Amino acid sequence: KETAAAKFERQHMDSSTSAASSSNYCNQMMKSRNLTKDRCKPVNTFVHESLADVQAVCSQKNVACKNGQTNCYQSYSTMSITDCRETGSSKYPNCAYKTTQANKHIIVACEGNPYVPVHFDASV
Ligand SMILES: [Cl-]
Ligand SMILES: [Cl-]
Ligand SMILES: [Cl-]
Ligand SMILES: [Cl-]
Repeated sequence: KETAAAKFERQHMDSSTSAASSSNYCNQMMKSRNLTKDRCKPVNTFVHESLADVQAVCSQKNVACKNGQTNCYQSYSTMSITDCRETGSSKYPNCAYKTTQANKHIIVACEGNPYVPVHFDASV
């Protein structure tokens, strides 16, 4: 079974680019990160910063998670992100995603020793 930290890295880190290149970014990345295997994952955010900068968020601003838990942290700085969301023309297989690039603070839930991101809660 994939660890929670590893799952977060696979689903949410893309340090290899500064920003989404084009409208096809999400179709490509959703497929390659194995987020369209049996079902199209409806919504997924990728962060275009180093792994270290995203891990560092777990020692930044402690804020409530949407679900009321208190292990969420909000990045002090904005980060380059891409939100990927299925479009109306999407139907498994042949998932289809809209790509929206933005520069926003991220909010992640953190757990473990080391205390690292295990869920992407939101962007602001
Ligand atoms: Cl793994
Ligand atoms: Cl791990
Ligand atoms: Cl997400
Ligand atoms: Cl990097």
